[PDB]
Amino acid sequence: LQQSLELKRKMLRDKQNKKNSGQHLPIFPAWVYERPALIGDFALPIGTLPLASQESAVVEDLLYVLVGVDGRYVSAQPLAGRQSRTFLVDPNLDLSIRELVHRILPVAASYSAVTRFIEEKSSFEYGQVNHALAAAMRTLVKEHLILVSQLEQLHRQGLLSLQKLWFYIQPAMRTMDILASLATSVDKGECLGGSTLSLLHDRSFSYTGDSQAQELCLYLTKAASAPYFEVLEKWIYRGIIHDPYSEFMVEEHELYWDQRYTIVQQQIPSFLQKMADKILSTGKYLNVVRECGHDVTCPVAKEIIYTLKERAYVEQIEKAFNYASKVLLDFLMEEKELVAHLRSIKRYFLMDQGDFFVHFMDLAEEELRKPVEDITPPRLEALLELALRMSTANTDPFKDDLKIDLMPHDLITQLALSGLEAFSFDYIVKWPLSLIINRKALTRYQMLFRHMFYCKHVERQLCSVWISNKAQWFAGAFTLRQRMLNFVQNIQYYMMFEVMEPTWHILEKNLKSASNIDDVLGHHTGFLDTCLKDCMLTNPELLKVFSKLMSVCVMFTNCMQKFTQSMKLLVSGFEATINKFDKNFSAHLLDLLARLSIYSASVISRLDFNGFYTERLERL
Amino acid sequence: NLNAVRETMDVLLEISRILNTGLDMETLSICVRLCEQGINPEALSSVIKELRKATEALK
Amino acid sequence: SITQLFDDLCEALLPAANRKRAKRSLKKVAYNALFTNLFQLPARNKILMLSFDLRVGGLGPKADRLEELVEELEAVGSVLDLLVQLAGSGPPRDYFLNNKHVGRNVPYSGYDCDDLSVFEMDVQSLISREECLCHSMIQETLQVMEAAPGTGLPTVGL
Repeated sequence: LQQSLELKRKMLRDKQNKKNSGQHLPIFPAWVYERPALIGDFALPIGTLPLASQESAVVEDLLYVLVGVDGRYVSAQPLAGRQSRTFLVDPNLDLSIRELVHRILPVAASYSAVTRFIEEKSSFEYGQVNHALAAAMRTLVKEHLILVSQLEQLHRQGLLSLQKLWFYIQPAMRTMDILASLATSVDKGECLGGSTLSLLHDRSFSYTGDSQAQELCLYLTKAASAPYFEVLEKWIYRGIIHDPYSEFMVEEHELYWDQRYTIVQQQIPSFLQKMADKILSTGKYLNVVRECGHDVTCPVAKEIIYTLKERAYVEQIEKAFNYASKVLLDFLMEEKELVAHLRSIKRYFLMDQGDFFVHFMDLAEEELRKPVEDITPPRLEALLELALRMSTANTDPFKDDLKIDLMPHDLITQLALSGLEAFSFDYIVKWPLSLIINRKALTRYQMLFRHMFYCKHVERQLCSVWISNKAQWFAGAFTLRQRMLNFVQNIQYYMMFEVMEPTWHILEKNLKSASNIDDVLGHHTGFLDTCLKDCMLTNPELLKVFSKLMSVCVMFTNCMQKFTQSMKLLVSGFEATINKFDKNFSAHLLDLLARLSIYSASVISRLDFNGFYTERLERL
Repeated sequence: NLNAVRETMDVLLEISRILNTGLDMETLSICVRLCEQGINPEALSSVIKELRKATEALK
Repeated sequence: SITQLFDDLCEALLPAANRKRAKRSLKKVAYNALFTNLFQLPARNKILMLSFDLRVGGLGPKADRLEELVEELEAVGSVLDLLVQLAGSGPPRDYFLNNKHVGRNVPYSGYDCDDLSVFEMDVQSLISREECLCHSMIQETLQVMEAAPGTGLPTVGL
């Protein structure tokens, strides 16, 4: 077979470029290929003889034709680019015998396409799976030669003719034909790793109603499953793979915790194709927990053997799946804690302190008023570390993660400007917890902090102007302020006691009921996405009614007042702008309330507690 | 004691080999752990021979 | 449990190559023979009684070693009590005996011809063993080369 040299070269180069886990695998010596005498396959006129001499001569040469031995009155013609041998009988053969000979010739034809696999297609370039296929096809060819020798001994005693040979070879063309069918389909087309094992789960289902050939196909694939089982006896129980023969579904990549081990589509056997997702996960958890300083072994482990259409060997795989993702979870939650880490995220992004922020707001009010790049970051880190130590919060050790973070935007960092709207936090995370929480979650926590900041921020503005007037018998500003104040404290009651704190409380129970890393990743993404969507950020307009309400609140309190511009702290000119702001405020308030009503609740349900400005006009 | 019971396990091997008992290292470990419970060994001598008979009954 | 160690005894003494129904029947065999004796002299003295038959059959240093080990194991009592009951049913140069060329001030006894003749027998048993292998390798294969075809292979059953 001339193709084989090209096949070895292409195979070797294909293996080598993908991963450098092993190179320069041995090419078997040249004299192996050059001799056709290391491979199992490479007179007188018969026309005037008596009939019985003809039958005895032809059975004699046919027994040579069954092996790679030249016949006495027949020869083997050279093959071509063709596969199986044809043979060249002697002219003037009998027309009775010629038909019977072509019934016996299929044994030699089913022997030609057997030894060419064994005597070549077993080497390292071909993978580590053509090895054991030529290591249980060799025993059968040994059996073939055994049978041929036992026949020859009877032929020497005058006890063989064509008819006894014809009876004898029906076991040798109901069995060797199965091999000569399987061999020329495994060889044609690259069958490496799981693709062979799918073809032998297809051709061990081709015989389930014969029962003669079914056991034989099960025997062939029970030897071909053994090196795959060898690789499966590492990956499930350790993180260790070497495998430069790429016979396995998981491939070692030479480059972290999701970019190293990856399923390959044509390296999956058919009877584990349903279980293909569990294999990679169960294997990956053991290696990545050793990446964070832990054991890698799976002390529940057994040895694995194939069975046609019955399962006991995809069973122990589930018992290591019931160890790996449960020892990694139990590693994370109590060692290098995710509970205290999440609470230290809660303390600032969900703004669990009211103390630390009012300290911060008083200390930084002048700097918060100034625009960005008119700010002093080293002074603000000192003031933050002061205001933190003054408050309750000093007890967690992860308080140091806070640094000064500028994000000059007006929520155009969506999932010049002022210092209040360019304040965020960057939080450092550890390598074990980086596996779950990453840049996306941190971005969403930052955006949530940005939305909550304005609600915290406008409250200081109301309280300052509220105390500064108290003059003591005036009520012109005290109506617009009271309406806006009731609104901006009820938004603040709704959001935390509804949108944030109960579901954070639910999530901290749900994580203790998880069993997979996938499970934790479900619960966390549910909370983080839906609660941020629940607060007023989602629309294509992104709910500008909220921002314009906050804008007229701040414009009323500070931009137009400046605490009656230190007039005593005239023509009631300041009261007319209160009236104009108040009409604009009624418009914005109704726009937000009607928008929340029209989309398919509780902030409307409690703001309008007994018919409190619930009707002034209504849509449609 | 953990030093002593590895050395006594090693010397215990030789007198099981030269007395021509059926035990190898694995079955010696099984039998030393089994006698540690408190079983009479003259009883164990019969169940080992009955296992080795009925094993040959299959093959 | 103790009845679980009897399953591990069945596991070592039967390897795997069916093979899920034989082990429960062997577990029954392990249980059924233990309790018939239970319904119905020191320890090292029997060791001396077995070293005696060794010395009767020649082979001096083996008896001298067997007595050497029980002397220091008394200087685990129930496990050697099992070995004396499992005895004899399992699987089983030097130039200072009849070579007087080495040593320091070698013993003077005149010459030897009566143990030097049993120094060839020490090799003659090896020469008689390594020919019995080649008698048992030519026999197992002449049992294949000569037969009516396919009575040692199940290929006629396919």
